[PDB]
Amino acid sequence: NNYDGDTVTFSPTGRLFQVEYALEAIKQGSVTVGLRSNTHAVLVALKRNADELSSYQKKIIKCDEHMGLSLAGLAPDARVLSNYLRQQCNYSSLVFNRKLAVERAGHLLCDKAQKNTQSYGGRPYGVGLLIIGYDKSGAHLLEFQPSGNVTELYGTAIGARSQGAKTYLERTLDTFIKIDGNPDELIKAGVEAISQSLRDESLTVDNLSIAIVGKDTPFTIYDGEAVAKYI
Amino acid sequence: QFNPYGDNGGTILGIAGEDFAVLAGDTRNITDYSINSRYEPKVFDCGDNIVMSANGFAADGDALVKRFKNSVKWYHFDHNDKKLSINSAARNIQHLLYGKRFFPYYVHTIIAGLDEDGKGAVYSFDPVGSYEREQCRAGGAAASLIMPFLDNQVNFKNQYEPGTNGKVKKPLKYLSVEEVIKLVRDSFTSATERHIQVGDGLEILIVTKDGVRKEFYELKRD
Amino acid sequence: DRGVSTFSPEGRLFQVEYSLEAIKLGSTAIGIATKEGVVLGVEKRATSPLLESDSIEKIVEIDRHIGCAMSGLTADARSMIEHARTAAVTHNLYYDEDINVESLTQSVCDLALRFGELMSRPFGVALLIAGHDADDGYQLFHAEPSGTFYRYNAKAIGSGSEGAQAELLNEWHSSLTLKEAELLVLKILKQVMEEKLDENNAQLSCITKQDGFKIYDNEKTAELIKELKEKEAAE
Amino acid sequence: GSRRYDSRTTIFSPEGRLYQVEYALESISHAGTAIGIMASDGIVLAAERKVTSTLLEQDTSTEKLYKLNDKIAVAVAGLTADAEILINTARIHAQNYLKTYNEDIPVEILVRRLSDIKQGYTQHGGLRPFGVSFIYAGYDDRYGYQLYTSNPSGNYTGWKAISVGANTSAAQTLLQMDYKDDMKVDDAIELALKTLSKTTDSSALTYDRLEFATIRKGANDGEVYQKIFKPQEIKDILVKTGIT
Amino acid sequence: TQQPIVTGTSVISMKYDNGVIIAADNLGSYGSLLRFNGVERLIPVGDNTVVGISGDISDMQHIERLLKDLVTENAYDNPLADAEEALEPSYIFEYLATVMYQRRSKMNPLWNAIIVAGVQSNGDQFLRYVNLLGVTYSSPTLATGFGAHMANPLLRKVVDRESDIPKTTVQVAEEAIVNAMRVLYYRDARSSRNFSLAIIDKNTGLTFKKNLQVENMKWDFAKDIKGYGTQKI
Amino acid sequence: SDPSSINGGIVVAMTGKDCVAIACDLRLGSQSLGVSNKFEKIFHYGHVFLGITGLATDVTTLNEMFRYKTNLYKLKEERAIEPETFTQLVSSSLYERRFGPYFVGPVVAGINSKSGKPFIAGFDLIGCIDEAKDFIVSGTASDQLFGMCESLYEPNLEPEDLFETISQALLNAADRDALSGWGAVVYIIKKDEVVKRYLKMRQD
Amino acid sequence: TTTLAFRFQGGIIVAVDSRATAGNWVASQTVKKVIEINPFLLGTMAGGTADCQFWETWLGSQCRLHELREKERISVAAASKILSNLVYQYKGAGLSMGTMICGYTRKEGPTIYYVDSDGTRLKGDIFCVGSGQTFAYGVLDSNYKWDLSVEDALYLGKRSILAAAHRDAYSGGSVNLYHVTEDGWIYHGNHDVGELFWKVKEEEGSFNNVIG
Amino acid sequence: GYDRALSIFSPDGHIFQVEYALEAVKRGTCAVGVKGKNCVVLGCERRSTLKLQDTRITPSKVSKIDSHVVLSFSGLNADSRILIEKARVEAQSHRLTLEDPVTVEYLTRYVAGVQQRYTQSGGVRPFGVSTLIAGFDPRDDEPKLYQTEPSGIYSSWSAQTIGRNSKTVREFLEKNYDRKEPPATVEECVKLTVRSLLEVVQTGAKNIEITVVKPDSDIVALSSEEINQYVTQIEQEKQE
Amino acid sequence: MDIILGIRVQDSVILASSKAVTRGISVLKDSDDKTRQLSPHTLMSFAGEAGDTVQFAEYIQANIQLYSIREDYELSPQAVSSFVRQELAKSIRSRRPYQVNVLIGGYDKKKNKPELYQIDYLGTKVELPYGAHGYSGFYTFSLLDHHYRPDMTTEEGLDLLKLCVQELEKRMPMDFKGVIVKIVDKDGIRQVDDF
Ligand SMILES: *[B]([O])([O])[C]([C][C]([C])[C])[N]C(=O)[C]([C]C1=[C][C]=[C][C]=[C]1)[N]C(=O)C1=[C]N=[C][C]=N1
Ligand SMILES: [Mg+2]
Ligand SMILES: [Mg+2]
Ligand SMILES: [Mg+2]
Repeated sequence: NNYDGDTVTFSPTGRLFQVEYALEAIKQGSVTVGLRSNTHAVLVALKRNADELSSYQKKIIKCDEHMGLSLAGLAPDARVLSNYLRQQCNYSSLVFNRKLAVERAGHLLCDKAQKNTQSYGGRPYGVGLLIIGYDKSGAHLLEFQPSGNVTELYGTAIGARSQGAKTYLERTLDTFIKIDGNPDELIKAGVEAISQSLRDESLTVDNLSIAIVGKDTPFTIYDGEAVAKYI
Repeated sequence: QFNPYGDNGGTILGIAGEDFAVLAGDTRNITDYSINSRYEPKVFDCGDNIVMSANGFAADGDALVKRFKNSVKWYHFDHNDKKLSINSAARNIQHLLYGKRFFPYYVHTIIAGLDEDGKGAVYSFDPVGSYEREQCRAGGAAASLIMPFLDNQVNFKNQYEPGTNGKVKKPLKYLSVEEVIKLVRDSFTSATERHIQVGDGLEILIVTKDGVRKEFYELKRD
Repeated sequence: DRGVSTFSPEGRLFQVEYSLEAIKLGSTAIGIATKEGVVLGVEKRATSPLLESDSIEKIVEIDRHIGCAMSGLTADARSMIEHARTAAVTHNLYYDEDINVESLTQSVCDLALRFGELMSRPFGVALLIAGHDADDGYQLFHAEPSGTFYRYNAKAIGSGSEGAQAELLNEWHSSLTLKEAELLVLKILKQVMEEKLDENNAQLSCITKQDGFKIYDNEKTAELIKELKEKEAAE
Repeated sequence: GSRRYDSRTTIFSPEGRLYQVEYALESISHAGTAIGIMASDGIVLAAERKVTSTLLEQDTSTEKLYKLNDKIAVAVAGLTADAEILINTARIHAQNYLKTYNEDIPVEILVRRLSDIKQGYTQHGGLRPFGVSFIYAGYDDRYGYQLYTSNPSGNYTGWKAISVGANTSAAQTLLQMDYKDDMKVDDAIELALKTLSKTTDSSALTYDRLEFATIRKGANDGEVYQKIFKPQEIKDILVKTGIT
Repeated sequence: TQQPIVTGTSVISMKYDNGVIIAADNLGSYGSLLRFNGVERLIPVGDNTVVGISGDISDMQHIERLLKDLVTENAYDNPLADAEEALEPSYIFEYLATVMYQRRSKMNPLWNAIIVAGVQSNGDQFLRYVNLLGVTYSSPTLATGFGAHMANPLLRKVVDRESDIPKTTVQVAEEAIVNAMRVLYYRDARSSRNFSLAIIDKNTGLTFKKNLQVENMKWDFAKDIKGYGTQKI
Repeated sequence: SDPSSINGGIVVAMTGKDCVAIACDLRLGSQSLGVSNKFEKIFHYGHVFLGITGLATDVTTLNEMFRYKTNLYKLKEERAIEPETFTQLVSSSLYERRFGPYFVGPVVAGINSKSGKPFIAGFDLIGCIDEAKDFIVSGTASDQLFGMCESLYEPNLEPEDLFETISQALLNAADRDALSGWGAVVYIIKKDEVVKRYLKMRQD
Repeated sequence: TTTLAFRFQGGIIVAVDSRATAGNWVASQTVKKVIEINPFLLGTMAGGTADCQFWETWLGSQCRLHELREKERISVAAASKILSNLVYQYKGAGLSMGTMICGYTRKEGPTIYYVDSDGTRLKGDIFCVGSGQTFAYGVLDSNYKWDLSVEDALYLGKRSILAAAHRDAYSGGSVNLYHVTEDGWIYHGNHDVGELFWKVKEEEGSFNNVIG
Repeated sequence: GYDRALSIFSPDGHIFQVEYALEAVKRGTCAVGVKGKNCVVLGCERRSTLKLQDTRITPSKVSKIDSHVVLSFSGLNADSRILIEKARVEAQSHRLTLEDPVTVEYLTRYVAGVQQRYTQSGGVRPFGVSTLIAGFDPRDDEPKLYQTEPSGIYSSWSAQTIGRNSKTVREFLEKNYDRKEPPATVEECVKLTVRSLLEVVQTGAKNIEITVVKPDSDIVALSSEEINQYVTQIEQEKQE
Repeated sequence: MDIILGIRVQDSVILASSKAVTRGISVLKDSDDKTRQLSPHTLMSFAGEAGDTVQFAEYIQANIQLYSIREDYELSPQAVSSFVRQELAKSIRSRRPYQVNVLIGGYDKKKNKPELYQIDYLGTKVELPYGAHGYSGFYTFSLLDHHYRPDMTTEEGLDLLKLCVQELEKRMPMDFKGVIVKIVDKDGIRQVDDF
């Protein structure tokens, strides 16, 4: 109200409204789902078009051979943050000959986003990210919020109507975690999860975006006729 | 006074075929009159069907290869996983080298692969980034021993057709991958005999449309 | 007052949303992508008859294989064009090749959100970037001051955009010829323009693989306008 | 953050006026009147000190008339402290020019430089403008005797006769009435003092409430002399012209 | 640009079937003066890596502090710091190699020759060299300074190529290393009798041996040597 | 190569009874080549006189610099600078270039307008003040000038006698120096009159 | 290196050799010592290979940006000055360049500028540059006329490089010919000196000193 | 440094600081530009509220940027000096690097670019100035006349006016200027320029300035008497 | 470059400058004009290190032309020479100094007098009746010292200049390929096309 003019101002109840408004931009964004087993981690994203002449906005970005994310909210902010992850993954490899741990990647994103919430002049990031990866401790899935909060999960969803997919994953938890050594079934579970968030529209060939990383599987993105198999 | 440069010896050789390319190099690494390693790989697969070797001062050689491999990675990120063509890689390497014009990478760089028409390609660089596409190029310690032999046996220089006595040249017939590998092995065997910094092992990377294959051969260890 | 980089309660940047309103006041620009080329057309909209209309430059070359049309605060576009041209030429210098149309567009869009308290405000102009490359063929992009860019089969920006876009919705198909696209841009420009369309208050351009980017002569466009009038009178 | 307290000194009003420049001009309209009159054989500078005291040491006092170099002088109207900042800059500029070209700085070039400095404070930096208006009296071998004025906007203009500070409207009308082109310095001296005597807010015009200066080629042969009048000399010229 | 002041001589090492061995004497020389007699030049990092350093001792102590800080930093926000995300020999080496080459590129080198010996997570032997120029190389045997000229020839008789590594036991390897240290004591004028030896095995882990001495020395034949040619008495 | 002896030249100053004298040669050269016979090395700022020997570009630069500074001084102080005060200003200005100095040998001469006391001073290239009672010398023939002054000089000379002494000191010193001569000027300075005299001398 | 360029009735002839050396070692006989800045502009290459390659390729980028911005062909004067001003910034650092910038515009006609790494920029009719420049000058100065046919002008340039290739040890390999008209340059082939020498000797009657 | 964003968008998509800069131009004295077949004429209004002015030394309204290009303006006088100085520096820089004087279009594009930059840079306000830039390209006999404004947009004009009551004189020019046949001589072009100012000026005395620019760096400013003869002839034809 | 001469006569200043440009072993050009017009009545000739000479001359030219446009006024030769001297005096303590020597010949329209200024790369300025840079003075000053009278005509100045050039062509080892001669007077600057 009087305390939402900038990010440097607490409200009387201890809230940061600019951060909360940035969180609101994610809710307007298109739905994206993340889930993993012990061998693989999968991203599924519903891409959004402007109209029938336009292309469908890409949702998934590769960060390294073993890591990548999906976005919901301001796409340019995802480009900035993914670029930062690319550099950090790259610094780890060049200097230490070491693939960056997914947990450490989450810590770096948290700290970068935090600086934008405590200083004058700047603004919070207006995007939410779902990071998947396979490192020395197996498969991982992270959820990033531009408040700075990063959380490691078995499965989750962000964006508009993401609550439907999140409940489904909460039911299916015991099933999909056991899908080891079977990429197609893990993606099926993700495609079925994101379907719980659809209304009026359904998953078409240029609508659906899928990404997977695993034990002997580099981070690869599937679009177009490559996802027709799962429709 | 501190000398930031050193000489790790070694010798490399690139030959472009009709639908293939080879980049070879000995595996010996030295300083002065000592052997550091009998097997230290010098020719690297950099992705996108491109092989590279930066021969001379090994620290600069490793740094350059490392920065080029990195440039391939970022080329994919920035341009929608587009394949970096050999001519584009060559121009990129010129800028990496010329960036340190006034404190140069003390190396002789050679890359090999296939051009956009599928034909064999070899590019050669000096330490400060001047480059040129070539059919044949040796680099490093025994380059002066090897190049004349390749002028004669690959390009048929000073060879004419019997009976004509200098009137008709020997026609420039194309060489198979098996033929090129024979010339590479004989080049390094001969270089090993007469050059003290050449020996131990020979590693050849062969590039075709199918990908990058490796071959290793023993060289004399004295 | 309030920060320049402030979020609204709906999760939108105030300044970006306000710059979009300035673009709605701009003159109309239309782009249509075909398999034979991409056509770019603009409304010149001279404020007075004494203004020499051929000095109005709202269609611009970025490289031989990339053209660009603008709508909104057109003075803001000049530094964007300069950056685009520099990016296109610089990439050719570094890589001995043409730059991808998407990569060029992405480079332009990276400037967009570089504002705060860098430049003091967002750009008040939208761009239609059209071009060709070997990998993805003929392409048309819509670059906004939000930093977002969409690829389009056909797109209209400016004051007559929503009326034009609805018309482009019906008319575009994947088998359009270059000639059919030219007439289609002229037809829709004529529909949404205040003044009567002629060769002096409207401008056409195209990008083909063979000839590259070309701005059309007033004599060439005048013939296409006459061809349009006759085919509309034909039924 | 800090934005909250920013007055924004360099913005246009809806009418296209610079707020701070307009308000600075309002400040200057309460300063003591300064008058410049250009004649064929010299220039006169006359200025009124603001409501003084009997305990003020006049002979060592200077609030109106300042020397920029041997050829150029200024009359000040506004904040004296602001004026001294600019005056010292102008003195340096004159010396920079003299060092560079080995010639005395032409009057206009000095005036343009100071006016450009004033202009800058109205367009960038977020600082308040200088609350000062100058009358420049000077001589060079190109244009001869010259009068200029500058104000907080950084705009400057040339004059035959001009006033700044308080009651300029009344003063300018009186100057416009009695000024003629073939006028001489001694006549201009009389006009300046008569104009101040009529426009003054004080009861009577006396020597202790005035600063006076002349720039004359009344220097032995082809050269120019600046004369900052002493208190006794102002008293004498007041008697000569018949004001006291 | 500087000059080394207090220096350490050879570091020697070799691979064997189940791991690596590394050794270095305990001397800190000050030119020809054998100044400091209790200097440890093998520095363990965790339980899987030993970094052996020769050359300038002030720069060695600086590197020692970098490695100590590296362990601290790796533990930060790392629940698997003592397991899957522990420091590997390859990570430690690449870090040092980066620092060495950066410092030489600023014309202000760390005046050292370094050998990183260790065993990786998958049991693989790690042995690699780096020096003040940023030059790096790997071999079944590695040695610095005088060791390169005298130790390598002896160690290469045990492991001459890669295929000799599985045929070489820890007893044979240690025997060869200890003999090489004796030879260096005979022939290097900047060496000492006292040395440290470290074994990193994939089964038995890190064994760090301090206060070892060169023994079984041959000197008796010296009594028969008289004059420099013609002298008989 | 030596910057202080590329162009050549000399300056000498002397005190007398209620007067001072400062003199200089007129030569400017490029080593062996004589370039100008009208290069005066003495300047004045009000009643304070400054002679400068050494590298000619720095002679010109410093003159322009001290004109600059003494003009600002006068505008602010509302009086002409005095010899004692100017001497400190020269010293301060030279020392600010301690590690990139002007290659010059300045000499100050004048009479204090309030006390009437004659004043002379010399400097090295970085500011050190030599405040002699009798005389100051500078330039490529400074050794010669020291010899002339030390024998010819006597205290309390009248203005017209001092003229003869300083003139003969300059002339005979210059004639034993390859890089000095080609004319000469002598300033005789009294409290409110200064006479300038050009001397006839050999032109080789 | 021997490079030359000269103005005549038919435009400009550019001729260069092909040899590159590291000491006495012949590093290459196939060097492209002419750079195609655009269809209208050529640059010659002498001194350091890299310096010349890099900065004349860069020059083509600046020329392209000029004509994108100004909707007009860049003048030879303006193009040459961009390069000379650039190398002047680097003066002292150790760049090694001797180049001819050659073009043909409406306003200028055929124009050649000699540009140099010490900052020298000279307009002229005939320039020769490189270790073998003196040898080539001899043939040019005695045979040059304005009223030369494109055919004869091309041969003179070829013959002048050959003269230098024969005598100068750091020149040789092959000859690259270019002809610059107002609609652009035109390549006139690679000519091996090993074959060209015996051909010219036989046909021309020259080099009687050499046995064949 | 002072970094405050003064020029920003409003909810309706307007940048008020740029629009208020145009209001300063509206207040400024009237300036007019007319191009003939072989010339361009720049006319300027002088407000007669200021007499006792010294016209020898007072800053003239038309400024030479180079020997072949001139610049006039309407709006803040102090602001115009900054643009004129930058333009003059750029003109000499162009001659130095390109070895050719600026085209009129190039010089206009530069001045317009400076004006635009001041509309999205922190800590600065826009220029309260619109300019008329006129001249002839080197070795060209085609007349050139361009206009710029605070926003940074620019364009070419057959004839144009800026400043106070410019709406009235533009009305006059739009009905009196024929494109198929522009003022064929200097006389006709000056006459049409003086006529256009007489719609707005008041007295035709010292209130009208005229500057004629012809090809090949031929620039001259008309005197009071020369202009007065045009003023006399115009009204004598009007009495009919 | 090599030889630059200057002579100030009754009503004009005459500058003579060699035409040769030599890069080491070859004479690349024999028609080089080593001069720049700074203003309609001011000419500057120059000689020194390659590149620096032209770069400095054109930089000075640009600055004087800028002044002329700003003030609508031509600076006096004295003022221009002082500006040039200061630039060189600034340059001599720079990271890389301008290695350039100049003569400035101008006609002062106010005083109706020709003026010749000699300035070296250190910033050493002198006004002279005649001057030179490098070894040129070494030959010519004796002839000029003899024959020069301050009231010579332009034609007499050219004849005395021919005698100077003839002496140079006799005794100088280097072939400087003749001189380009230019005259600066009340009507401006013109080139003598036959010398
Ligand atoms: B030419 O002789 O100048 C030649 C042309 C070069 C620009 C392609 N230069 C060289 O051959 C130089 C050496 C040299 C010889 C004679 C005069 C000047 C210079 N060689 C190189 O620059 C070189 C050598 N080896 C590899 C790469 N570059
Ligand atoms: Mg060998
Ligand atoms: Mg003599
Ligand atoms: Mg040869």
